[PDB]
Formats: sequence, structure tokens, C-alpha cells
Amino acid sequence: GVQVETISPGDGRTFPKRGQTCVVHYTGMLEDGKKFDSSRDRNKPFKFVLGKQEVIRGWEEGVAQMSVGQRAKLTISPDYAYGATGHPGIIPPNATLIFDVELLKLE
Ligand SMILES: CO[C@H]1C[C@@H]2CC[C@@H](C)[C@@](O)(O2)C(=O)C(=O)N2CCCC[C@H]2C(=O)O[C@H]([C@H](C)C[C@@H]2CC[C@@H](O)[C@H](OC)C2)CC(=O)[C@H](C)/C=C(\C)[C@@H](O)[C@@H](OC)C(=O)[C@H](C)C[C@H](C)/C=C/C=C/C=C/1C
Repeated sequence: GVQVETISPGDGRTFPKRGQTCVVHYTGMLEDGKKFDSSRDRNKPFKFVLGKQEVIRGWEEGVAQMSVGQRAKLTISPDYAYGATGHPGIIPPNATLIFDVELLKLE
């Protein structure tokens, strides 16, 4: 599944609803592995609509329990991420992923 561990607390009040646009900064890495992406390096926040299956399952269920301002470590098992196929050319089969995610605001 996805384990959410808090790095910095959010407001504890404003949680995303399905259909809202979530605005975040993230860094992704393979568990005990290489870092493969970071929006911080580009300083362009990443945006996605919650509930529409635009992103992997671990983000759908992990960010839905975060409040605005929260920063958290999400550890996501292969079946909540790219599973047995991986993501062509970047993520191998059966990879556990770790993301540092900061929920900046909702739109
Ligand atoms: C250049 O950087 C990429 C992001 C890269 C891709 C490679 C991976 C290692 C990675 O580095 O991100 C990464 O760190 C990662 O694993 N991410 C991105 C952050 C959210 C979590 C995860 C993910 O789910 O990626 C996603 C993953 C790779 C594929 C999806 C996983 C879930 C599944 O349900 C989807 O099928 C529908 C496919 C990529 C995304 O977050 C982007 C936003 C979404 C898509 C491309 C699809 O949902 C697409 O459907 C056709 C859409 O409906 C979109 C909105 C349509 C518009 C025009 C296209 C936007 C494209 C922007 C893409 C961006 C910024």
C-alpha cells in the first residue's frame, strides 16, 4: 500500500477532495536507490486532479490524507506504483518508490 510519514505538519484541516487540483513539490527515488525526478530542481510545482487516475495509486491515496502545508515521505509498494512492468526506461519491475511530497495548495 502507501505509508505516509510526516516531515512537516499541514494545517490539519484542509484536505483535498476528488476533483480538486493539488499543487505540490516532489522528489522521487527508488527505495535505497537513485533519485529519478524532482520538481524542485525545475522550481515548477507539479499539478494533478485527484480522483481521475492521472497518477499512480499510491499518490491518489497518499496525497488524499495530507492537509495543505504538510510535507511527507510516502513509501509506495510496487502494486501501488508501476508493478511488474515498471515504467519503460526509468523504473524497473517490482520497484518500491519513496517520494518526498509537499502539498502547497488546492485549486
Ligand atoms: C515530464 O515529466 C512527466 C512526469 C514524469 C514521468 C516519468 C515518472 C517516472 C516521473 O518522473 O514523472 C515521476 O516522478 C512519477 O513517477 N510521477 C510523477 C508525479 C506523480 C506520480 C508519478 C506518476 O503517476 O506519473 C505519471 C505516470 C508516469 C503515468 C500514469 C500513471 C497512472 C495511470 O492511471 C495513467 O494512465 C492514464 C498513466 C505521469 C503523470 O503524473 C502525468 C501528469 C500524467 C499522464 C501522462 C497521464 O495521466 C495522461 O493520460 C494519458 C494525462 O491524463 C495527463 C494529465 C495529460 C497531459 C496532456 C499530459 C501531461 C504529462 C505530464 C508529465 C510529466 C510532468
